[PDB]
Amino acid sequence: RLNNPSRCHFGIVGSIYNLNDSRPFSLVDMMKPYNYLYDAIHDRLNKAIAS
Amino acid sequence: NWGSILELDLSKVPKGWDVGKWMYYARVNHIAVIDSFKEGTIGASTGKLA
Repeated sequence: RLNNPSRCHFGIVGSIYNLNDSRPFSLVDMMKPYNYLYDAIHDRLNKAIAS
Repeated sequence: NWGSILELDLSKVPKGWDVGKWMYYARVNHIAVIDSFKEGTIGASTGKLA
C-alpha cells in the first residue's frame, strides 16, 4: 500500500461466513439435523416395508 | 400431555420367554406369539375363574 510499509499479505484471500466473530453456522449445518431425522424415519419406513 | 397409555398384561407371554426378548421380536416382526394354554389361564379355561 502507498502509505503503510507494513501492509502486506499473501496470495490467499477469502472470507468466513460467520456471525459476530464466531465459527460459521453454515447452510449444511442448519439442514443436517433434519437430514439425519429423515434418514432415521425412512429407516423405520423401509423396515416396515420389509415386514 | 403424554400419549395414550396401554395397560398390558403379560399372562400369555409363552413359557421360557423373557418379556424383553418377546417384546423385541414383537417390534421386529409386528407379530407376538402368545400361549393361550398357560398354567395361569387354567381357571378361566376350565371355568373356575371369571
